[PDB]
Amino acid sequence: PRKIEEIKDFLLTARRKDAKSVKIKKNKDNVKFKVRCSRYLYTLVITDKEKAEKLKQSLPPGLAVKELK
Amino acid sequence: VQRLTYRRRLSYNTASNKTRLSRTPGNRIVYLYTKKVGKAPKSACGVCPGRLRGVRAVRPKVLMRLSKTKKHVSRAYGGSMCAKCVRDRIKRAFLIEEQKIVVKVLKAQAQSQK
Amino acid sequence: PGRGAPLAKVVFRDPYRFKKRTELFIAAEGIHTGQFVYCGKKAQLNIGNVLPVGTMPEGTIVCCLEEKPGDRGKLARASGNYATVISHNPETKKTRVKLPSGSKKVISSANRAVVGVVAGGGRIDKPILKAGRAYHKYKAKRNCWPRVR
Amino acid sequence: RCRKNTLARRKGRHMGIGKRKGTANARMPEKVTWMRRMRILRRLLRRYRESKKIDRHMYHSLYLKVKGNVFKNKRILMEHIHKLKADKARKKLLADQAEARRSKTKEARKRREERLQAKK
Amino acid sequence: AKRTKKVGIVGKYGTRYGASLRKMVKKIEISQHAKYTCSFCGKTKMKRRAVGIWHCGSCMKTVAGGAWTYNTTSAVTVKSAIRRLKELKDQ
RNA sequence: GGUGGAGGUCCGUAGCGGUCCUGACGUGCGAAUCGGUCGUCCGACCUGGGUAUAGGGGCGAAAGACUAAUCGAACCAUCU
RNA sequence: AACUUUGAAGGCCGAAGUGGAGAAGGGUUCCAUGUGAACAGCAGUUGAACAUGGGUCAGUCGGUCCUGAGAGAUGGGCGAGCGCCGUUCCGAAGGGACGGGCGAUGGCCUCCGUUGCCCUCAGCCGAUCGAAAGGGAGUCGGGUUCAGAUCCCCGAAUCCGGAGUGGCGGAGAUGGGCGCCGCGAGGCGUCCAGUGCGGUAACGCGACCGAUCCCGGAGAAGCCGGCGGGAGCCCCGGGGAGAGUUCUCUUUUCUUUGUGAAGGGCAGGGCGCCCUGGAAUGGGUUCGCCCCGAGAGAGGGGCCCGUGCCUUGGAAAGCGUCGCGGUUCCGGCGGCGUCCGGUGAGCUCUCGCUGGCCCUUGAAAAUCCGGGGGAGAGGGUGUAAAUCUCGCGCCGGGCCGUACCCAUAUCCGCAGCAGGUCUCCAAGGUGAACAGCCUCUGGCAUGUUGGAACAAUGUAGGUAAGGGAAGUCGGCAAGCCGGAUCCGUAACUUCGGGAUAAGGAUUGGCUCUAAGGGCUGGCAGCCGACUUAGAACUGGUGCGGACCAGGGGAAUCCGACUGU
Ligand SMILES: [Mg+2]
Ligand SMILES: [Mg+2]
Ligand SMILES: [Mg+2]
Ligand SMILES: [Mg+2]
Ligand SMILES: [Mg+2]
Ligand SMILES: [Mg+2]
Ligand SMILES: [Mg+2]
Ligand SMILES: [Mg+2]
Ligand SMILES: [Mg+2]
Ligand SMILES: [Mg+2]
Ligand SMILES: [Mg+2]
Ligand SMILES: [Mg+2]
Ligand SMILES: [Mg+2]
Ligand SMILES: [Mg+2]
Ligand SMILES: [Mg+2]
Ligand SMILES: [Mg+2]
Ligand SMILES: [Mg+2]
Ligand SMILES: [Mg+2]
Ligand SMILES: [Mg+2]
Ligand SMILES: [Mg+2]
Ligand SMILES: [Mg+2]
Ligand SMILES: [Mg+2]
Ligand SMILES: [Mg+2]
Ligand SMILES: [Mg+2]
Ligand SMILES: [Mg+2]
Ligand SMILES: [Mg+2]
Ligand SMILES: [Mg+2]
Ligand SMILES: [Mg+2]
Ligand SMILES: [Mg+2]
Ligand SMILES: [Mg+2]
Ligand SMILES: [Mg+2]
Ligand SMILES: [Mg+2]
Ligand SMILES: [Mg+2]
Ligand SMILES: [Mg+2]
Ligand SMILES: [Mg+2]
Ligand SMILES: [Mg+2]
Ligand SMILES: [Zn+2]
Ligand SMILES: [Zn+2]
Repeated sequence: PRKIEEIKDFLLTARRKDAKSVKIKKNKDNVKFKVRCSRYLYTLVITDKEKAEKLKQSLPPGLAVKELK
Repeated sequence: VQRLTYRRRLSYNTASNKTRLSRTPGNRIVYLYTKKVGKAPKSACGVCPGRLRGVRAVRPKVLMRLSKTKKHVSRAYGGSMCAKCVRDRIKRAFLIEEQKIVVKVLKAQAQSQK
Repeated sequence: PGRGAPLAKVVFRDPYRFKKRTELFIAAEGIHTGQFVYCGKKAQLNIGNVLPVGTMPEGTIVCCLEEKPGDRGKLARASGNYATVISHNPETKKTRVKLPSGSKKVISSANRAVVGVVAGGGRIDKPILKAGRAYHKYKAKRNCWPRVR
Repeated sequence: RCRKNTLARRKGRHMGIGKRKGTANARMPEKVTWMRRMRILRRLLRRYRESKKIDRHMYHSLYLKVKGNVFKNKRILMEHIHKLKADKARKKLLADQAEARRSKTKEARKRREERLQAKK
Repeated sequence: AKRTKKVGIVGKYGTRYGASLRKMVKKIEISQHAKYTCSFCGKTKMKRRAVGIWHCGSCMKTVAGGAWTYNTTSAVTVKSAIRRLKELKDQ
């Protein structure tokens, strides 16, 4: 697994062809965006709920979004 | 105290079967089979007892996976010979040639006198 | 292993092909590493140098001698042994050399030997104190030690 | 029951002459005792060197004295350090007073010779 | 402190092997473990590896010497005779 | 007075071996075992596997010992 | 129903086990259902018995590959002969590949592959076999079965091979001069350069052309001692959750209190790595060592292992409790918690440093990598090229074994035989101890049976007044001494030993005193450890209270000894 630091690199990762799905793990004081590529599972840890809500609308419609609970 | 067994059929404590203890997220202790400890390369001169630096000390068939800069150092005789013996070999390759020039000049002076 | 004499990896440069040869010389006493051992007919007379017997003068202490020209060293090549040149003979190219047994032998002047005494000399001066030292002595050499009368 | 016994063991009980099966070297070995005493006294001299309290020469001499089994602990070693401090203080005070008297004498001789070369 | 009177390195052998044999072993056993001053660097680092092979700790420069000592007297006389014959050939 | 830890060093666990009780058993647990006492336990130590030496042969720190419960000449078949 | 099953009680094996797992070997003995004909030296409702059925899932675990000691073809030699010797020796022992030329085919005959011939190049070492513990790339966590799990399922990876048109980016990278236009930002035309960049250096960065050949490294190393780091386990002080006790006491006793592989970062170890600098009044430093004008201390840096902490994985899963369902068949659903610390010559594993020992010097090859060389390729300033060990993307990994026993019942001894058989894991106390004894996890029914009495002879344990070897071939057997601390220790000697010689004193419990240390700011504060010494009091002189555990001395003969 690889942790992405920037939002733009995570968006370019989710825009790729190997991205099977994206899932949202909402625990306390963190929001984790996981995207399943062919080789690695790329993760993004956002501490801001408003930034996570802004990023959640920025997902592409072709990629399968799953809110894990 | 959790006594625990091998996960192979090699039951002997051989150099191939070197282990370490590790705790799983299922809260139990188990062996993880350690890789054998690779060593850094030794110098091509063979006078220094120490090993070279800037080269990853690992088993040799792993070196297909390493990049180019991980296996040597950016220098003449990089990854093969240490820098002290490199600069001494440069000094020697200069000074023996200069001594040959001095011998050639003395031979020309011997032909000039004779 | 199984030898009182220490050996030496002498690296030669091949004159016909670009490849460094290596040889197992018997190290005479006084040879250190990083030394230029010369070898040939026109070589000098010093320790760490092999030259033919017809070129060396009288009373030269040599070891690793050849009994015949070409067999890469046969005579006087155990630890601390040496053979000495007694006299030469220009006609028929022969030379008298006495061996460490004491025998005087007529050997041709074509063959060669390294100069000096073999390193590891005086090895038989220290007594083997015990059967353990004798067991480890002969275990490396060959099965001949349990000598039953 | 083990805790109730080991509290008395910490107090110093059930450890007499009778309830002792191993030797002194078996129970608390003299090699490890020498190790502990060296690890104490060497770092003690190292702290007193790094705190500018002792100098390098007296450090090296007392280091050899620590190695040669002079001091059995830290307290008499501190007392020996302070005794050498008092001795070097008295010797340095007498040496500075002698050097001051010698410098006063030499400067008085220099001024006297200056007055002689100024007059004649 | 002086521990033993007239037995040195052979005190590891105990009462065994005989007094004259331990006296004969003693000098050789001291001479093979006595560190020698190197002729190349000068540092007292000539440690015996095995029979006839001595090693310097500083230069890492291995010298083929005697079995129990560094230079034997026979080898010194041989080196003197060889340099005399070399000077007699050279003139 | 310390440090050091060398030894074909000592007591001694495992391991290897088998002195004595000539104990038990002796149509036995057992065609060689058991109990206590014992020798040794850092090196002539113990040990699996692979391999090599085959019968007037092998191998033997040597007892004519061992060589598949068989050894002063193994076992199987033939002459018989 | 004495033996089967369950519950309760009392016991044992008492972590070098009667526990949990392997190798050889066994071969269905593994699991379920049914039977009690035969076997399990009594019985059995039971079984490893019988009869029906099931059970072993792999690129990553091994074999497969390599070579060791060795075995064994070809040439050759020998032999009446099956054949034998021999393994580099009386051999024309290569079928491989860079580049160039020629013709023939295949694909938008562009440009390249395939083959055919010729020129040219080349050393190798002996065909082949030989380790399920040697070398050998790369898989871990959770769940699931009546029986299989690093193999099945889910979630994370990772190794090798292929990759034509190269599937995508990044490197090779796009700079400079001159001459014009434009107020400028900037834009055109020509000329070269450009197979990377930075640091004094150790060396670093994401790649950073390259052949025949050569050099080197890894593979690739003994035994022992000492020390240090890091894990797993143990110990102590607390927070939580559930249980035990609670006729008296106990902020009490028991269990649990976590996070893999593969990346990134940071502690922590190691350096015989570099720069400034020149040191005697010698200094630095270890348990010991050891180091230094061939450069020590003191500063500033660099590299390696980083199995340890944080983070991605990852709380979703695992576990401890509490509560609701599905009447069931259910990776059911939910609340909480999975916390803070300190220690130790403690046991085991691993890493590193340093020494000692050898008339012992402690393996090869498969395979991989680095470098020196510079034969050759690229493109003329770009919609650039040859070339990539950089980040991704796609496909594939064939064959065999995998169940179980692994030993007082699955192996070998004619057998459920007190024999034999190679390894790993290794808690608490007492104690020097991995000794003996008791206990916790796990396991079991006392080892081919039970009941009733306690006769003689037995076998295995013991105890005996008084004498103390008078018994007997013979102190045979049994018994005495035994641990630790403080004294003291002879003849003789190879001066090392004898020696724990011999001969004495003490040992319990309780209550104290003294001494032996770290962190922070000769002083003050805060904390953690086991020892050593001394004193008092006291018990029916009892105290190494069980266990563990030397009888000794003086002589003679033989063999030195350790060993067999
Ligand atoms: Mg293996
Ligand atoms: Mg962990
Ligand atoms: Mg590098
Ligand atoms: Mg033998
Ligand atoms: Mg000591
Ligand atoms: Mg011994
Ligand atoms: Mg009997
Ligand atoms: Mg009977
Ligand atoms: Mg029986
Ligand atoms: Mg013994
Ligand atoms: Mg024969
Ligand atoms: Mg024998
Ligand atoms: Mg006889
Ligand atoms: Mg006969
Ligand atoms: Mg078992
Ligand atoms: Mg089992
Ligand atoms: Mg069954
Ligand atoms: Mg029956
Ligand atoms: Mg043959
Ligand atoms: Mg093979
Ligand atoms: Mg193998
Ligand atoms: Mg320095
Ligand atoms: Mg959870
Ligand atoms: Mg180059
Ligand atoms: Mg299995
Ligand atoms: Mg039985
Ligand atoms: Mg018992
Ligand atoms: Mg019974
Ligand atoms: Mg019974
Ligand atoms: Mg009596
Ligand atoms: Mg009495
Ligand atoms: Mg009598
Ligand atoms: Mg007796
Ligand atoms: Mg005596
Ligand atoms: Mg007599
Ligand atoms: Mg004897
Ligand atoms: Zn070097
Ligand atoms: Zn030197």
